[PDB]
Amino acid sequence: ATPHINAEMGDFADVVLMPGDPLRAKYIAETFLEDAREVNNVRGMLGFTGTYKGRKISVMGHGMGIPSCSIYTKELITDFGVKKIIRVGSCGAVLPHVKLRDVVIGMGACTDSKVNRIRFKDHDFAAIADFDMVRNAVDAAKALGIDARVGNLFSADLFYSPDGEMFDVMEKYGILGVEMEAAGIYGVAAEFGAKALTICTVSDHIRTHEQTTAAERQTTFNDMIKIALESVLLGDK
Amino acid sequence: ATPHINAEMGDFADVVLMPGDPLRAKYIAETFLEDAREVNNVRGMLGFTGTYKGRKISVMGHGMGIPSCSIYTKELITDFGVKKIIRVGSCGAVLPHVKLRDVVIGMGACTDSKVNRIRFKDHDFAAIADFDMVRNAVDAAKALGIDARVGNLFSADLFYSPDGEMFDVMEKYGILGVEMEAAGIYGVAAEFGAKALTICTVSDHIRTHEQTTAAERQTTFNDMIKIALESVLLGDK
Amino acid sequence: ATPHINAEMGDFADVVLMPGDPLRAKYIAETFLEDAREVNNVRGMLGFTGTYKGRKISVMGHGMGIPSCSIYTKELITDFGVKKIIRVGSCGAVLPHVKLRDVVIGMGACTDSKVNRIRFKDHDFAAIADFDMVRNAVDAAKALGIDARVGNLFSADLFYSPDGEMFDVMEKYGILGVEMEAAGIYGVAAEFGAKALTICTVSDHIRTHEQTTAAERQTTFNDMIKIALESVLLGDK
Amino acid sequence: ATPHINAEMGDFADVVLMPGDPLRAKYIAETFLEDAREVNNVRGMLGFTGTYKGRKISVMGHGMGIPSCSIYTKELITDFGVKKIIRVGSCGAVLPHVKLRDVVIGMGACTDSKVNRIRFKDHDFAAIADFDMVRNAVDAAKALGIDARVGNLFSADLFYSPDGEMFDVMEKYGILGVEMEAAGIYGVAAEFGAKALTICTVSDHIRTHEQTTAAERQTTFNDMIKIALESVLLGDK
Amino acid sequence: ATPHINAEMGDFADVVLMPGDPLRAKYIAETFLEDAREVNNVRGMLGFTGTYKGRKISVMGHGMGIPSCSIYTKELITDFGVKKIIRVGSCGAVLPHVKLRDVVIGMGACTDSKVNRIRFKDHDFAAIADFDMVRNAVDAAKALGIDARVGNLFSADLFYSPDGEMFDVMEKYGILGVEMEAAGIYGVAAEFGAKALTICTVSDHIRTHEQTTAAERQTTFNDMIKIALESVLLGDK
Amino acid sequence: ATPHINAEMGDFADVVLMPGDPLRAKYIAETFLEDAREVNNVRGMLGFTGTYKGRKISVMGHGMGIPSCSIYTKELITDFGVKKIIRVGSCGAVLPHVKLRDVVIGMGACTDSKVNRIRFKDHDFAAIADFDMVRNAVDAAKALGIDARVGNLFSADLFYSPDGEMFDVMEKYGILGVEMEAAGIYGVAAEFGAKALTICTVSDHIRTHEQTTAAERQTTFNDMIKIALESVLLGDK
Ligand SMILES: Nc1ncnc2c1ncn2[C@@H]1O[C@H](CO)[C@@H](O)[C@@H]1O
Ligand SMILES: Nc1ncnc2c1ncn2[C@@H]1O[C@H](CO)[C@@H](O)[C@@H]1O
Ligand SMILES: Nc1ncnc2c1ncn2[C@@H]1O[C@H](CO)[C@@H](O)[C@@H]1O
Ligand SMILES: Nc1ncnc2c1ncn2[C@@H]1O[C@H](CO)[C@@H](O)[C@@H]1O
Ligand SMILES: Nc1ncnc2c1ncn2[C@@H]1O[C@H](CO)[C@@H](O)[C@@H]1O
Ligand SMILES: Nc1ncnc2c1ncn2[C@@H]1O[C@H](CO)[C@@H](O)[C@@H]1O
Repeated sequence: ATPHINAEMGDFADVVLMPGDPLRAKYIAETFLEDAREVNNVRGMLGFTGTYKGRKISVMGHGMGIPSCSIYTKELITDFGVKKIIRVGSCGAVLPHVKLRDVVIGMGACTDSKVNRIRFKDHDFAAIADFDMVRNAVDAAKALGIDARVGNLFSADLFYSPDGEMFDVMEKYGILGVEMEAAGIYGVAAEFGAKALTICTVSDHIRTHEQTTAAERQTTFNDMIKIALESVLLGDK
Repeated sequence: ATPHINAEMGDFADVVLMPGDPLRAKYIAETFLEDAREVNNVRGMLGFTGTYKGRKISVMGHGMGIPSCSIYTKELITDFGVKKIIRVGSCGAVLPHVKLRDVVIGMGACTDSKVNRIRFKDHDFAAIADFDMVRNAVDAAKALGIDARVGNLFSADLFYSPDGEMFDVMEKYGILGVEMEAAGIYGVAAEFGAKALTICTVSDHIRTHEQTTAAERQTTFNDMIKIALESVLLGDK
Repeated sequence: ATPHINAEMGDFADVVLMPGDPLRAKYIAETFLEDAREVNNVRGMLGFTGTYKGRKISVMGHGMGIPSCSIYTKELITDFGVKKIIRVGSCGAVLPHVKLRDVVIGMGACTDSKVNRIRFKDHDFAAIADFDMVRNAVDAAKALGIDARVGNLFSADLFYSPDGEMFDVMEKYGILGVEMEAAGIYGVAAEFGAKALTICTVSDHIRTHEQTTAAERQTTFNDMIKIALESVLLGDK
Repeated sequence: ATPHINAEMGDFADVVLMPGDPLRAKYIAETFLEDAREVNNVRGMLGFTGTYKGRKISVMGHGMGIPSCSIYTKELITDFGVKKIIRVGSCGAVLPHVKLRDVVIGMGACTDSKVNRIRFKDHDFAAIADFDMVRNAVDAAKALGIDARVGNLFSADLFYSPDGEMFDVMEKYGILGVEMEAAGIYGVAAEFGAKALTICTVSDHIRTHEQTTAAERQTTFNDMIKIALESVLLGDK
Repeated sequence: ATPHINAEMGDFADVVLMPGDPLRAKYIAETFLEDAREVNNVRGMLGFTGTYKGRKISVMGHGMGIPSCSIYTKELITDFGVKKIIRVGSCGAVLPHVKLRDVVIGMGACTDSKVNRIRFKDHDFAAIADFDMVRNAVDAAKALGIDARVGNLFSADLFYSPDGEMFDVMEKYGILGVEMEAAGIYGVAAEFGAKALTICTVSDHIRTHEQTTAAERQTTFNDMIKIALESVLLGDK
Repeated sequence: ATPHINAEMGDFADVVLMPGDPLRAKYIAETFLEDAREVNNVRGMLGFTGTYKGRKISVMGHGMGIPSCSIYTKELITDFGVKKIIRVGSCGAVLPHVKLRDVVIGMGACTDSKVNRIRFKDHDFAAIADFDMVRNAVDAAKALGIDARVGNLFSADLFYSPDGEMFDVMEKYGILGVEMEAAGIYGVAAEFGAKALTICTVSDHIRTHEQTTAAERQTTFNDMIKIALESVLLGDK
């Protein structure tokens, strides 16, 4: 057991899907995993392990922010033998042509956090995902007939930022989605020797202030999960 | 309701106690509040409202990290009329003369996060607590026969730091305890015109190592909460 | 015996009052101290030691700016056994409700200087005063029927700043007064393990030029010194 | 004609391969392009246009360093209709398992340059290549039976760096190759709206101080060019 | 008429000599100037104006540190029509070949202060002297049969720095002397369009403590003042 | 031979003139040197050696940008015995009173590059030229009846800057011309113990726009070279 996870080596699969919301992790287990059993509940951060088409798989929430997901991903990698981490969350769009419920794959992640500068002697560390995992997700999406843009995400420390002008800068440089974890998870993956990928579905528009509605939320969220789970199967082949 | 809190104005008291763990919020409401009702459960971040010696009081978790607690504290202050936030948590010690089960009060909070620089034109913003709240807590602690240390806390972004040299630095400049939120909460308090205070009990000595949990540890955690609750009453007069 | 102070261990009391203007040191010694004797003249920075109601106290100017006061406070602390430093000066206000002649106490001090970043591995060090000293000052003021605000000060490196926009920022974050030393003194105190406090009287409003009589100004200054001196006696009990 | 390129719209193909050495560009034209004609010689930065299997293609050197390649890539994109840029250069390895003449594909590029911070309001911009171009190069390499690692490169401003310790940091974070342009080219691509990719062949080892030798240089360099040219054909399909 | 100088336009010459120690201003006026008259006494920073071989010249101390001298130089330039400022002080050496009592002329000044970054949008501003003033000083020294080195000075914010390693760096880059004002004065001169120069005599070797007689020290000081004064006359021709 | 220069000790004079364009190096050798032989052609960066009025002199291009010229100048200094480097190039003007065809001498060079901060512990290193070389050039220019301006240059990393606001800044602080190398060369000179100087002719006014090239422009370029060559002879005596 680690400081934030009460479990033993073997309780988690070698691949773990992670939404920020622990309640969403429970939903994923009940909706997609077979023989799903709870493996963690410390601080209410629910974690589950089961199978998807005979493949052992785990799912656990990671909380909001780089500092929170950094704790959980690190402990999984160093004390539970987890080799691949797939964040499955929501994000805000800054580009006019990016629509609600769109699916985005972060090959890279920009950030205003200082964590990677602390790791990289104050220089620029390009926080990137594992290439094979990115390609697996693209193919899986293709097979499901679901569209998906591949590019840069922006991991923000402040959901309520006092610098609205920065959104113009994000847009100018082609940021596909604004979330709060990618850059940190990618930094941990590199520091502790594992592989990671972040997939998001546009839950709202930063400008239009339009947000998730109706039952489009479930279908779309379920599509993201399908892509993630299926992408792992391609990875195993 | 707000993006992360599904409740309405009036559901929260004008003073909120905030542990990092949602389950601790439930433990506090159950142990110290009378007629307590759950007022939020979004993302499992349980919030409650009840009364302490006739005084209307609320308690809700804030998750781990500056980005997390910044979201909740901001929503409380701007949408639920909250005027005071009192974080009640745990910290690691750096100073040798600081023993286990000591109660620490953060008059100020250092940090390796970039949020306050983003707010303050890249200069040094001294993240501090509200003076009257610090005095109220010091006075409540004395009335309970408990001696509290008042000084600087260090709010870290990485629980698992790559550095290590930074701890010699914290010790050299007198940091009393290391946690992950005070600096963020104090920044939010200043930005939106509210009042905040952070109180912590030493859970372990990053020096002599070994934490604390048992009868004596649990007794000290309860003293911290009584100090927080009693300080509110002093403030009311 | 020291590069900027020609005196020996024992010539200074363990408590020193420090105005910015050297001329004020002699005024304080003649007006408030008994049996005063000169203890320093190097570079014209006159120092005196005497007693106030029986308590041994010293007074000496520190010069304008962080670099200057950093030199004097360090030498006093490391070579003359000084335990407490109380800076007594003037400041400019940016908040509308802060009036001319108001007495301000800096529990913390923000700054655009780099000295603390150089000390704290380029992270954010919260430059704070000693809490007991702050409370002693507040109570001494109350006993003298004087109103005193406690909060953040801003220590500027440039009296004539090219960045006019920074004052709006200071106002937005509740800065009480603008001066040029606090954050530097607090940094030295933390570095060499001593205690410090900065008390200031509002000499001007950086937006609405006001007017004061020469007599009103001497009265306010004498009030600040009385607060400082009486606060020391409170700290002794 | 632009300040550094004497040519007119239409003289360059929509895709341009770029080695740092202009003499190498001439070699590529003579060895791989048909009906190759010189289109630029200003400052000796040779540029050529011809066909590869009926596909119109250009090749021009870009000089050494981010400031130099930034000039040329920008002018090609804004005044010559160039849509894809493929840098084909050499790099130094820092990882023990990365061998001489190995082929590396930079999906991302870290850097110690300040150019991207100047563009991204002093935050972290993840300098990444175009995903489709990366995948095209991987497939092309596969078809040719040539191996190729996909990952992060490090664009250095100083070939002769006074900070040797940084190489330990690069190695720790999995940097595949050390060159001097990738991060800048990726920044320009994003700023002016085009697509780019950097491919390198390990010409030496930073540690072992071993470098290119025998005729392995030509064969290996010719393999890189084959991958680049063929990857474009896949892109057109 | 100015916040730190109680005088009117015309009271100061268009050329001002400035020592750090206020006491030196009166010494220079009595020892080198004719028909001197006092023109300032605020805060004990005594100012004088007289003539040297017919030329009108003023002398006044500037206090220790960049913040202090920045205030005085700015006011003199913007409100008293001062065209040239010559700082005359002491410094510590880090280079072995730089001997005690050596006369050093700072053509440029490095610094660990943030004032120039605040002025120059966080980029590197090369704080330099006026070239003619530098050459005038060199020639005046030669005519007086005195040896003078011209190069870089380092303006420190902290006389007592916690970073001992920085002196090795200064030595490696050829720093001639360490003081605490040059870069600040040069910054002010550039900001308000005036000319400046800093001349210093080596008072100590920050590595090999030496010894000097009180008489040798007065001789060197008088030599520096003669160089400064004669350099002004050369500049007039 | 070195990594970028295929020559042997003795092939270069102890003084090298360096234009940015390789073709200009050929133009200079052909126009001003007698018995000139080509000594390098690696990457097309032509270098030559010959004599001027009996004095052994070399001239070689350095490419565009700090990273480029840093490579060549370092190799020359450490492997070919070069003791002086004189950059002879073009710059854009910012100050209105600075006209076309003016000869500018960079006593110092500001920059937006990070190379000197990397060398100088992240502090401000004042990149300056060698005093005697500046004086030699000023004296040679006078003997030729040419009036040269001596001051600060600004070495930019981006020829096509995203900012734009920075030019108002350069103008405000008196920058004489904008180029892309001086700061890098001065940093290399300090790091390896050599001497350097940069001379430029204004090719255009970033203000009034419109460059200069024709008889009068070419005459001024030749004057700069004569100034450089004649300054070497003065230095020899
Ligand atoms: N505009 C926005 N800015 C930052 N994060 C945003 C967001 N919209 C959705 N998110 C996603 O949900 C969480 C917080 O609501 C975050 O963890 C996650 O990024
Ligand atoms: N050494 C340490 N570093 C960082 N956070 C520490 C800590 N010791 C306790 N904490 C406290 O508990 C949470 C994470 O365990 C954090 O929310 C909170 O700060
Ligand atoms: N508006 C203002 N800005 C900065 N400093 C101010 C000030 N008003 C008074 N001061 C006080 O006097 C000194 C410098 O004038 C400083 O030491 C001290 O803060
Ligand atoms: N160790 C090293 N550090 C930096 N750049 C290196 C290199 N080895 C090869 N290069 C490649 O060739 C050019 C300079 O020789 C550079 O343009 C390119 O990066
Ligand atoms: N080693 C040293 N470091 C810093 N400043 C030094 C010094 N030796 C003399 N000084 C001179 O006296 C003042 C402060 O002592 C400074 O104004 C001035 O530079
Ligand atoms: N406005 C400007 N910005 C940057 N560099 C400038 C320039 N005007 C001329 N240059 C000079 O010519 C080269 C690039 O054209 C550069 O090497 C050299 O600096």
